[PDB]
Amino acid sequence: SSQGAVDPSLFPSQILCLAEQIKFTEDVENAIKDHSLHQIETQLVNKLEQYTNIDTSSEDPGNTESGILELKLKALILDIIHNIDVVKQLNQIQVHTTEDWAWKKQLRFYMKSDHTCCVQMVDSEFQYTYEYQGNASKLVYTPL
Amino acid sequence: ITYESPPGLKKNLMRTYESWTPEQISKKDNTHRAHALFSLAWFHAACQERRNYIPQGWTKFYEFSLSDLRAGYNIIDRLFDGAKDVQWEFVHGLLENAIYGGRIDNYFDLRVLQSYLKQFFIFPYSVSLPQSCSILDYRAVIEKIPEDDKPSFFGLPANIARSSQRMISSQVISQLRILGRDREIWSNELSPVLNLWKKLNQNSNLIHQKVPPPNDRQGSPILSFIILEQFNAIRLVQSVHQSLAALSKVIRGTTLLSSEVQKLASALLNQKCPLAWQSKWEGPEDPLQYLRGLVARALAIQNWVDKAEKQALLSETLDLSELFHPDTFLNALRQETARAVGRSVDSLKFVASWKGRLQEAKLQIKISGLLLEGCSFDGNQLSENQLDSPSVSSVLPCFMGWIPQDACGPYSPDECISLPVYTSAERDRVVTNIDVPCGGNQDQWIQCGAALFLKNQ
Amino acid sequence: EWDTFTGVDQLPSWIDQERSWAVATLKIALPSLYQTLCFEDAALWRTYYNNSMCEQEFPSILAKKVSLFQQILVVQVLRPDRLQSAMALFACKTLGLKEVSPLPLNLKRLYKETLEIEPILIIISPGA
Amino acid sequence: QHYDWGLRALKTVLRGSGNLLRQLNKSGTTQNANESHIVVQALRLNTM
Repeated sequence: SSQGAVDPSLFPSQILCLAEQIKFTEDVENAIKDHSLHQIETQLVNKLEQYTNIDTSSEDPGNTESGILELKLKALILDIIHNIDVVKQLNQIQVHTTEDWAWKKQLRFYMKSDHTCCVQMVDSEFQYTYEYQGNASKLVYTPL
Repeated sequence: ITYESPPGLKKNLMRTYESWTPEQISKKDNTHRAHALFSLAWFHAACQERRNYIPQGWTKFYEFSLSDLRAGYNIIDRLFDGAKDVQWEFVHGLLENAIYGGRIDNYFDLRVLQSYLKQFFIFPYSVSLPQSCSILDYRAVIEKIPEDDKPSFFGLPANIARSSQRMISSQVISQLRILGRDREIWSNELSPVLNLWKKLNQNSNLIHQKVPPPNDRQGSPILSFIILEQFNAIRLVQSVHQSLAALSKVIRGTTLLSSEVQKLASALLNQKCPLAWQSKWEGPEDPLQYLRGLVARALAIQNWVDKAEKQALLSETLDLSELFHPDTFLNALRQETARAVGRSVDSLKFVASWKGRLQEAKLQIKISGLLLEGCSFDGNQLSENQLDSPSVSSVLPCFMGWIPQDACGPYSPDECISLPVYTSAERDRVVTNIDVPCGGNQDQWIQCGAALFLKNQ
Repeated sequence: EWDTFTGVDQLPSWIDQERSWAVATLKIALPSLYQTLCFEDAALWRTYYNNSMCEQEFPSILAKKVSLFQQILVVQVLRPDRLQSAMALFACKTLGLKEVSPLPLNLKRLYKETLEIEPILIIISPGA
Repeated sequence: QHYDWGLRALKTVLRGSGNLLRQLNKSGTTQNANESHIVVQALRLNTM
């Protein structure tokens, strides 16, 4: 929907990160079909600025009672920085369409009509097998 | 049955095209497609046949399989029977990133693979007469390829074949020489080692019998380096002298054996170097040449002290043959320039040049004596080698200093190529990477595999 | 011949020291070919010393006084950048083989030859 | 023989900085020079 569903108490981080990546994927594959759309890069920059600004609302209280999940924010910042770098390189090379391999090089998280995920790289695809991970330390996306 | 690679070019293409089945190649859509299959065949054959020259065409012996080739055929199937207009880019992109670059650890071999992948998407044109989708013409062009192979098909210079055939001929002659046919320690299978040592060190008793004081950091960081150099050198020299005095007394004297004496004796009878000597300093596998290099550096570092006590180490022409650890010397120059300028050490650069003295640098030192292979160096231009080109070419001298970042470099960025600076012909470890002015068409200078050696002997 | 083949000078002037020591070896060992060669030519051997693919540019004046094995003795002393092809054509002439290389290794060919008395030992190498 | 500068020492120092900035906002205030002053202590908790 058009309004944000920002309510990070209501969902575990495993679903927040996945929902943001799926919606990112479908929006960018609308974009490169339609237009180069620096609007989406500017939208990601302002959204990341919003998350970094809201991060100062939980950092000063810190240790409270029945309030944790500042970690759901910090596990979202990294994926947003990944999307920043992807859109910036697509801008630097000026890719025309979707079948261009500089897009299908990048990792894609589609949605199937049976509503379950299907992680799909270049041509190989797999399925999301719904293991509940909980909070864990993710990695910085180096080009290695 | 020995199950290996074919020993030649057109042999490899014949094995490849025998392993294909013709219903695979004979598709309806014909003309632009099977020529790419021939490009894959030539690329597989070339990358396999580079391995005969080591460390020239590759730095190690990388394992390339036929499963790699069949995977590549699967790729080109899903490309051409994929929809329209296959991008030549991502063929080599996925190919480097998954298949053939998944054997590679050094960066410069990746560069060489990048150059062949860029090149082969055109041929030595006179030897290449390609055809239409007729399969037996693809068979017959292989017989139109000559028997004997040429490195001009590959990119290597012509002195490669001279050195290779000299060494291979001596190998086969010694191997056919094989088909025709404690006392040794008391004999003289190891006497010329001791004899070369007694010639190296008979008039340098100060140079193996003096003691430098154990020192800490002085004022400028170039003094401490040379003092530690002196200390390590005299320590290794006296250690070698003890390890040879023991094995001298067990032969030409009256004593008995230990186990480490047997270790030194076993390694020196097999004419390799013991692990205790390689624990300190890496040298040549010849122990004789090892003692040579060691005593040479032993003379040298005392001369370095004598001309660096007065801070006159800026003016004189010096040579990097005589440094046990030259990059630590260059990083000592990094500290002295970063202290003399008044800027933090992380914000400098290292550029050398040939077309005159460094302007924007703090210090200028004349470094000469480098050796070069794979090309023929001239000021402002690299020239290709010839048939009668000698192997080891000396070089014009250089000016080296440390330059602050975001300043104007003496060479423009898109006219030069980075070359490793190894230590000897074995091509083991990298000191730095200097830029050399190319002037366009850099891919030839990639596929030559140009290098630069700090010295020899 | 075979022992000095497998290793078991102020008169020449246009050559290198590296070949001159082997010249001294050939002169002390086999003075017969030293007499028959006339090394002070500097006319035909100047031509032979400068050809590429110099296995077949033999001076044809001496083409009936020198055997096939003595040409390789000439090659080893003059120019060791030729010995592999020299041996190759020596063997190809003495045995009539059109190549020193073998055929490839199609296992579909060597299926039908074998038989169940003895098995088939496939030696491998790295990457095989 | 026994030194190290791998990825693990770096990953240690980064959490050693994250913990100090985790203390010095809920326990006080934030300013300029302390933010670059922290990383020296968060590096010398290992490297010393």
